[PDB]
Amino acid sequence: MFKAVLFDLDGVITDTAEYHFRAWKALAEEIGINGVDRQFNEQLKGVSREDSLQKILDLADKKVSAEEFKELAKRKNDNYVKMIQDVSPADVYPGILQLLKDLRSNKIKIALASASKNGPFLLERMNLTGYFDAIADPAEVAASKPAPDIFIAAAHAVGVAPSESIGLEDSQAGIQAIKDSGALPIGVGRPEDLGDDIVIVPDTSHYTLEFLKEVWLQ
Ligand SMILES: O=P(O)(O)OC[C@H]1O[C@@H](O)[C@H](O)[C@@H](O)[C@@H]1O
Ligand SMILES: [Mg+2]
Repeated sequence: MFKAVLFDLDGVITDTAEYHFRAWKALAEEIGINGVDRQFNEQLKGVSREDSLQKILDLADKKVSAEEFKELAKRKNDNYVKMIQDVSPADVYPGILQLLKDLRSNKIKIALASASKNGPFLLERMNLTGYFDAIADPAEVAASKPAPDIFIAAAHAVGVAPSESIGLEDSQAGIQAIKDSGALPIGVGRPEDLGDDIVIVPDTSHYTLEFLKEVWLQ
């Protein structure tokens, strides 16, 4: 049986992928780049703060100074941090709280594999911190999503091999990161965004321990 579940946060635990999108789109438009629509944003989900900004600059073949780059990433983060202040337990996605409880009752480890430096603050906003056996610090890994390092680190922090773990993700980058870690991915979202080659569920209510077992058994 699997021995750990490795959680993405944004778009899996709560709807903060929407806030990252809105914030990045606002930033892009401030600098005259209009191409960050929902379709483009599928390329940004799961991607680090700096890599996200660089993808937006590349979309436009735009070059900025190092000083401006740093200011822009900070500007987006300051806006995003203001957006999430009122996140509460009521914003936890359906199924997720019960899943955490069920996992703990069945002695399955719980680790956060989020790229977001805002992850710990968000788990505290949602009263979820006490469910987690570990939070992998995204500043400690040498390579960010789609590299597998953060999933590998999450699994290590809880003493479980990646091959005996399930990863939950809403993003193309993150699904690839789970694949290359050796964990089993279960995606949440549209198959047209996330692919036809892994198990995908349409919403997080589908993330029950019963289903994770159903999937693990094959
Ligand atoms: O800027 P932060 O909070 O460190 O987040 C890094 C990222 O964290 C990921 O969880 C999000 O999917 C991305 O959209 C994002 O850019
Ligand atoms: Mg995500």
